[PDB]
Amino acid sequence: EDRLKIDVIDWLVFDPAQRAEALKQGNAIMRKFLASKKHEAAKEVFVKIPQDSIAEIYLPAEDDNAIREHLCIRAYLEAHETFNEWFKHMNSVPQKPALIPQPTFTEKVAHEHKEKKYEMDFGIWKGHLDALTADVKEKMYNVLLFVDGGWMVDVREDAKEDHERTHQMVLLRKLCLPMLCFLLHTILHSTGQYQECLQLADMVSSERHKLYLVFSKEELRKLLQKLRESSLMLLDQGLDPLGYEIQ
Amino acid sequence: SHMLSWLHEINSQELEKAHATLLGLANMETRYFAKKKTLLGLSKLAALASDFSEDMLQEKIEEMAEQERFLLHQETLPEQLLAEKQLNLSAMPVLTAPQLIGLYICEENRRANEYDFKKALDLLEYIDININDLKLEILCKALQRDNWVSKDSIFVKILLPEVKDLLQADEFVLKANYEYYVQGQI
Repeated sequence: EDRLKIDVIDWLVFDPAQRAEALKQGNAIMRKFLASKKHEAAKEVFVKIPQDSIAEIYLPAEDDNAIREHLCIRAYLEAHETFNEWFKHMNSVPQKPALIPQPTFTEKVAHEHKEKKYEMDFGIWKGHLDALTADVKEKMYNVLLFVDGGWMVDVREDAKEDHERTHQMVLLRKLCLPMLCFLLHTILHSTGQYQECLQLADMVSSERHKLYLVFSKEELRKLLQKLRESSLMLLDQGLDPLGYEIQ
Repeated sequence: SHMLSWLHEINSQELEKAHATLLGLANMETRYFAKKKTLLGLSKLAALASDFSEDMLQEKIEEMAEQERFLLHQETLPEQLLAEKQLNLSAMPVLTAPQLIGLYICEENRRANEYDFKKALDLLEYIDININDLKLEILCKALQRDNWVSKDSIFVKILLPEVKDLLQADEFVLKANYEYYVQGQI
């Protein structure tokens, strides 16, 4: 039935005078798709929305709300694009050269060479990784610390009751924020940024964004257990559990 | 409070205990502000993740909200004076209400507006010497910037016998304000 939803958007977008309605109905379609993590689908709908719809549209609460929601969906989709790229790259990490204990002189020379080649292949890999890592962190944080009131939260209180929309959005927050926060931890921890992992406890517990309201108790426990893993790695470096030097 | 105790407690699913030790570590911390926040945050999560009753929990999140209020002040230090003072973003100690009030009103802190001072008058309950000595010293530099607007607004922001008059001077407009204050406080 997907097509029925994703296609009815072509219809609404056809008529410029109907861009606000197109934005709103597209947001609705994408809210459903995002709830089932259908990002290609959502992206398929997202693109159909003329990249210039927002400018044109320019404010009833519903439209002000639709624009913000739309940017929230954009931030989310981007966080997943960058993450897929980071993920795909992380799984192309160069393989350490295999040792031939009791190498013959010829094998020692070959190994010296491969060893140095590996250090090159790996330092290049890590070089790209660093670019990708910095970018996906920026995207995650954009969603997680979404400007002016929170991701999928209306700034504008004067819209009419739409119980469906309003609870869909609370659902999205519950499905997407803890998820991002866990992905983010995987990224930080995988790339040895353990101190910043632990600062995830700041971000989540902060009254500013009140992220913890969106976590179930079980997910908070899981989060704590993950941070503990980062602490252990910091102990192995001769630091304290939060990454500070042991004075 | 041993620095490794919370790790073993989280691992043993003893979350109420981990909260207590994280709060403990956080209260001992003075060497790093970034660290105190992290420990506080960790402690808040352990509380939230644990099996406190809704009463007990409500208290903890409250006595925690107090602590977060204090830290919020050092947190919000303007970026203009953190550079002028050559200070370290997060690589800096846990300031006290004293060194904050002073640093929040320093002449290095150019853009000091209403809130910089309103907040400065909030960091009075977090002391534990002379109280009204600085109480004035601030209301003083709250005028030197007025370039005879703000002292007006800070009073606008209070709702009054805490302010000084005769001793402050120790004047044309001062009285003018000290007249509007009368009709305001009464």
